[PDB]
Amino acid sequence: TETTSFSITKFSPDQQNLIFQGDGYTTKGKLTLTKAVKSTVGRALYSTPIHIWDRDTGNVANFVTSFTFVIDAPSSYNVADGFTFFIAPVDTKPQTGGGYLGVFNSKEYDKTSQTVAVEFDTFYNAAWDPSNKERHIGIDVNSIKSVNTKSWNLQNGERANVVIAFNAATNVLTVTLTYPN
Amino acid sequence: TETTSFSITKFSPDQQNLIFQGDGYTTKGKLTLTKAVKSTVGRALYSTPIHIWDRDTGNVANFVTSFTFVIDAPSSYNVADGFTFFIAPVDTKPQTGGGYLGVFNSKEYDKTSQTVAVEFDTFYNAAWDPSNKERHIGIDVNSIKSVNTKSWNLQNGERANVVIAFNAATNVLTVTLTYPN
Amino acid sequence: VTSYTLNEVVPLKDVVPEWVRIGFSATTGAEFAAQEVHSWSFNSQLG
Amino acid sequence: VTSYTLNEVVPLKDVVPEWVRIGFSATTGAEFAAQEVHSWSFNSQLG
Ligand SMILES: [Ca+2]
Ligand SMILES: [Ca+2]
Ligand SMILES: [Mn+2]
Ligand SMILES: [Mn+2]
Repeated sequence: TETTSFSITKFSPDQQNLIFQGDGYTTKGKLTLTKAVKSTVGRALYSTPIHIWDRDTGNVANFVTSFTFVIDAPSSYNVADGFTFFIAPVDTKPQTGGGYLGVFNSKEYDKTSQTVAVEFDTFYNAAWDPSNKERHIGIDVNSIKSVNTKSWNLQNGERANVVIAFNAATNVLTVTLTYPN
Repeated sequence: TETTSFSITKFSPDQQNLIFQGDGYTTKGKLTLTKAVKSTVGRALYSTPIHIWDRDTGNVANFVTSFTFVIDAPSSYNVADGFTFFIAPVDTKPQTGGGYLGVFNSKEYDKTSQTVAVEFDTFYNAAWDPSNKERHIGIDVNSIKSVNTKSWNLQNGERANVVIAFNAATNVLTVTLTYPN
Repeated sequence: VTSYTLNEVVPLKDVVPEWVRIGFSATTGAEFAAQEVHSWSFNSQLG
Repeated sequence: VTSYTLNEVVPLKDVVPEWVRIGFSATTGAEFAAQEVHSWSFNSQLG
């Protein structure tokens, strides 16, 4: 058995248990991935490596993460590119920016990526985003083109609570996003 | 608020969330700090920095740790030097060996050490151990010379269960060691 | 209160290494916005 | 069952930095022994 838990209800300016990449930084009790500025990227990783599966026994971990986030854009017609929660190898570095969200480099299945991401995509990229052009929540496996998406209406400046759970008995990854209003 | 919690009931050969120093290594589900070999030192650190007090609020963390250890010596009259549980700065490296337990460098109070250790001392060093020459449990703050000690009868090869708790409200550190028989 | 839920089967063991790091990413392009996280909790259990 | 208990007041704020690393140490000299840990749990709460 091996378990791991953590809870941060407020970020320190010197948050030693996190790894920052791109523009990520902590400010005012909050974690800022990007400020409202053009063409930039920011990532923040929890520094402990997590034991996800055991080659030896074939066991896979059960896990759940909860977080509160905010997207603050100039207007509902001027917003891009999005935000993700992702699982990747221990030495992960930012990948392509823009519509690739700093996590993937192609819409084609890249088995070397070894990354799973839950995206909250606010900008429609014709090459791989759902046809309906709506903003959406998507589950990404080794590629920027989602294996499953759900339309989502961005509430600008509002706080969303998200819960992401993985049931190992089942292999099912569940994502719930909630707004107060 | 921040909380951190972890449990390891069996050690992996590739325990990526631990930092090993000296001869420490994992093997057979167990963490080995030293083999029964002369003049050696081993250390193992949890890799994540822990936030113990906050600058700002002046708050101090409450914490509790529990572990099972065994000391296996050739016989009851041939056993040295001991084992410790310690709290140190993030960059901590092994300090002097032998009677210093890999964590201190002197019997004089050293403010720059910034290390608190709970020792399980099996060998009487005349320069600073209790005069009774008994093996003992001790609480060490910036020095190898304990602030408080308790005689302890080593049960050679037996698994000891230890609980170390820190109550931020009273600043009281408590240590309990238990043997089955 | 407005909620959204999405489910999918993902075979973790076949896509990610035994050991991984978890984190958040965000980017902007010609169009942008600020992205920030206010709180974060996590729990996992293997075996 | 046989147990031992010890307690001491330790003003942590004045001795250790705000962020620390926790771990185990063991050494041997001319006399020696094997030192092993079989399991380890840890819980801290700041605030
Ligand atoms: Ca997009
Ligand atoms: Ca000694
Ligand atoms: Mn998308
Ligand atoms: Mn001593």
